Amino acid sequence: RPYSPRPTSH
Amino acid sequence: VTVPDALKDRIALKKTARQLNIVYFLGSDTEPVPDYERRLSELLLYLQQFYGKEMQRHGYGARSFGLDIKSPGRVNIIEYKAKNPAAHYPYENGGGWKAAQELDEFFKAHPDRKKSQHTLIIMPTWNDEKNGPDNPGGVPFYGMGRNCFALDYPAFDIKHLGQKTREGRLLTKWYGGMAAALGHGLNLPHNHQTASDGKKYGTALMGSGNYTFGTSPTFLTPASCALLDACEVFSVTPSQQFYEGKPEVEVGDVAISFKGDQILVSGNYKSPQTVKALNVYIQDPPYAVNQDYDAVSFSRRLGKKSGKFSMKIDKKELEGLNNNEFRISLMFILANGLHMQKHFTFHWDALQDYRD
Ligand SMILES: *[C@H]1O[C@H](CO)[C@H](O)[C@H](O[C@@H]2O[C@H](CO)[C@H](O)[C@H](O)[C@H]2O)[C@H]1NC(C)=O
Ligand SMILES: [Ca+2]
Repeated sequence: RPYSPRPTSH
Repeated sequence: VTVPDALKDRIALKKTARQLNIVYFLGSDTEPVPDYERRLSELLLYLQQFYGKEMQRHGYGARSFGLDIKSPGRVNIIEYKAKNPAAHYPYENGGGWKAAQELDEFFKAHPDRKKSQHTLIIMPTWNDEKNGPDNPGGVPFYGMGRNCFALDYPAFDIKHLGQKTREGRLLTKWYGGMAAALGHGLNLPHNHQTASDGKKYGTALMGSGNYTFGTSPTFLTPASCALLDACEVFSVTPSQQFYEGKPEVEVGDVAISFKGDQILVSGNYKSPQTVKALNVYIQDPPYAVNQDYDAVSFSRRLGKKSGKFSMKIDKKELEGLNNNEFRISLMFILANGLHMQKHFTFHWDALQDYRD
């Protein structure tokens, strides 16, 4: 399963 | 050493079996921002207070993430000079991933400097036409598994906390940014306060709390705390090992029913290790891990290898949900910090109980 990075709220 | 005003009202915390690694990451052409040991130490120790006070408030005791303490009011921060100039580790296109692969090599050669599997990596801002001490940026700033990334700039100093100034406004944005990026490093997804917690406590940190931290009320949700309770650097049980293997949970007999304003969630579970807790997430589409700042969360204690769970959720707590499609996810949290999810999609215009 791929794990994307979690970026902050625009 | 002088104690800044924000750190004068602080609680004692239980000692933890493992500690968050702090790295100040320097490009080969980069100098540190002056006075960073003091400035980041105060900021990290206040943040540790925030997590511990929220954990205590939710019934888990005075537990926060561990820190390796060098001397009074100072964190034992690893200063790392990189093989390449800072241009080689930018925010975009794998800058973080490259910075992490180099630290993995550092920690394999210097195992005494590694105190847990969680690392917070801090880089000085770039200084060019886009960014500088006045508008920091250019460097990784996000969660990446159990690594997270934040930044430093000259006015990154807790003495500006809450102040109605440019430095105060700048500090809340990049301090809350660091707080939330660290949250992601501590096993936390994005989430949104319920309607009633929004009234009592303000803004969930893992939602839009990166814009409010230190200026208006900011807090951690019961679901966030249930995950922190199963986080390595919050552990006070040294016999419990973390993150080894794969999450093995069989979930059976699920039922999600809509009787009135209540959503009823129930089912069975079985796993070779203890299942500590169940988080439930409810959001509008789209569903990707960076489209979920609207996921309203709920949490329930479990505590067995095998058993049954049942929850009631008030539809009126679903603050900010406005779409006819909605998804309900069930996250099962294991004693060793792994977790797994099951998802279920519904339509208000064609609302059907789930029953398998
Ligand atoms: C999320 O909010 C953050 C502040 O809490 C911050 O603004 C972040 O923006 C990113 O910051 C990086 C810092 O090195 C880079 O400048 C990046 O270009 C920038 O987008 C916000 N994230 C997003 C995706 O906007
Ligand atoms: Ca969503």
